[PDB]
Amino acid sequence: SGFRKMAFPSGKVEGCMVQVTCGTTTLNGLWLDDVVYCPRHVICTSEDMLNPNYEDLLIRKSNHNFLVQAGNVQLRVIGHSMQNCVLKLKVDTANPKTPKYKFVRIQPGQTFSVLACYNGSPSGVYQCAMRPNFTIKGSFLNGSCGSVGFNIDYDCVSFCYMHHMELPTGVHAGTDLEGNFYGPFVDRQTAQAAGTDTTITVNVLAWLYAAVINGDRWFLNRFTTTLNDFNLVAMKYNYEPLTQDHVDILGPLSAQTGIAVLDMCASLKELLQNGMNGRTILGSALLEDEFTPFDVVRQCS
Amino acid sequence: SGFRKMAFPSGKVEGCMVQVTCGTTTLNGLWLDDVVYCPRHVICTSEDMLNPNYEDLLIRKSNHNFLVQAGNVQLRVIGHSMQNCVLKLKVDTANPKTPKYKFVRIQPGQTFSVLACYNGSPSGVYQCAMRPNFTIKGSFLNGSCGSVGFNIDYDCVSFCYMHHMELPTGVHAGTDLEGNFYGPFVDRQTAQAAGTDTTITVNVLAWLYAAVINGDRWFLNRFTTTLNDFNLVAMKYNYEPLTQDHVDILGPLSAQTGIAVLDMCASLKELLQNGMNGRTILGSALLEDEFTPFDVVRQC
Ligand SMILES: O=C(O)c1cncc(C#CCC2CCCCC2)c1
Ligand SMILES: [Mg+2]
Repeated sequence: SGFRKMAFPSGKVEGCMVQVTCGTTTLNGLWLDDVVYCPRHVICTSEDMLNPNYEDLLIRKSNHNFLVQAGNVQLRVIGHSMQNCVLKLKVDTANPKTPKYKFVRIQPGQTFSVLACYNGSPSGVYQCAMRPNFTIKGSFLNGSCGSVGFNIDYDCVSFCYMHHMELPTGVHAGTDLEGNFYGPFVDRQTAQAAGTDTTITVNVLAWLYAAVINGDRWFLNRFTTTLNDFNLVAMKYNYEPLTQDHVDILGPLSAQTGIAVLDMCASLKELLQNGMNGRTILGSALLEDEFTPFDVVRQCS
Repeated sequence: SGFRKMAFPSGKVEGCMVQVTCGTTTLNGLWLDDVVYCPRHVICTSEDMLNPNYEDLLIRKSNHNFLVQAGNVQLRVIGHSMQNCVLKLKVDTANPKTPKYKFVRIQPGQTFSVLACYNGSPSGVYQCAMRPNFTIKGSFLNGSCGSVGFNIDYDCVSFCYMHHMELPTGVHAGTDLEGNFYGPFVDRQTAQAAGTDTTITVNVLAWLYAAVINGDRWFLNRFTTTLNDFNLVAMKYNYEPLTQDHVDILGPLSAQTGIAVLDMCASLKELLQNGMNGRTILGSALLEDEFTPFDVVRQC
């Protein structure tokens, strides 16, 4: 029993973190076969960050301006190029610990594990969700840029995030491994803000099922509702709309517990309208929305 | 910024996870150098659960009754011995992936990472604290026994926990890697219930300091308290007594924020009396007690 925010084992990704230095800027890179991936803003100075011309700043640079350190070894850069907001440094040596991997882009609401690193050195792992506003509530300090997010599906690591920047409200923004930003952000020092966030409704429902599986039942009631009726309640409380696709995904938990999704939505309706009345659910006073249905099934079964 | 329950990177421990089988029972073992450590109840059958006589069960075993599997490879057992509640199996290959490591017995309130495993394959990593009642609030399914808890200092892994069983309230009990149980528990199916749990006060204080560091001050007040008056109040909310040791431990975080320890204690007293009136602290609507003073310094 028990339910914890759980990250994937990080060993396969630990074997790929390197330190990348360009001038004064030092940050983290991802070393897979003979290429090191890192944020292109590693080439920027303080003057450059205000309005960088990346194609221009790069063409003036050359291989030897990139110091790549894998643990105690120096890797020598034999080539460099850009893909979107990611810098790709071809190196002389393939990483012998390259795991089976894919680059995937995740959808808001989906979860992944983050290996936080400093100076190419992994320091911690935690689980988070891509928010509806495309930010992540991470925990990062200076030098975390180029830390990566990932899922593991079957010895295969699916790399989905690379950290680029912190926003003024303390949350974080980054790209997929092809350099495409999540959300309407740019890698430049300008005024950027997270949009108003919303709650991931399908994930809250999943977590309620987790709580039922773990013996927490007080919020269940005799009522059901409809998709239309509930989605009016969701809109009112800044929850994402619940779609039919969401209901189908939850299908397994609805079977395995005997509470149907609209049955469970009725509980969530009630929790939203009346609160928790001093009680908790899985040790939380808040409705938790960073567990997917899949997260719940994998951890609970 | 931000503040996350953050675990240690698990790779160094993943390279030591193996599967141990005896009879029909399979669970996880920890492979370090030429020794595999696992819970000794791997040698129990159904009939043995209530009053196992481990010495009698073990003396009937030979090396080749223990199957150890590291990934695809069978390891050959060449010796075995029991130390307290762990079995130590000597194997014919030293683990090439053995990290720098030590065994440490931790005190209640200390935190660590757990690498949950099934069949010697790691499933997930999360962060735990040793509760004051010597249990841990884990996430473990059948087959996770022998999963381990650890901290990593620089590159040395300090193993501090091995999972043995789930108590009836859904919390978990285990040993250090010398096989001594944390708490009053035994590897026996008997009525044993965890002590009433309490909140780890020194950790709550450390996390309140964390909140100040990340720029949040709404919960402070203009009062202070004596240590004894604070403890008289906090034990009415089932908080652990705060000792002078704890006051000393918090000294550094006090200096970094400019808030004396007993002033933060006064703030905690008021939080317990008032709740948070719809506010949150570092994103939580409860007082968080699974971050230690040391954890806060490391993550902030
Ligand atoms: O792990 C298994 O599958 C398994 C299978 N048969 C017997 C046992 C046992 C035992 C003695 C104590 C161990 C700790 C709490 C329960 C009782 C365990
Ligand atoms: Mg209902």
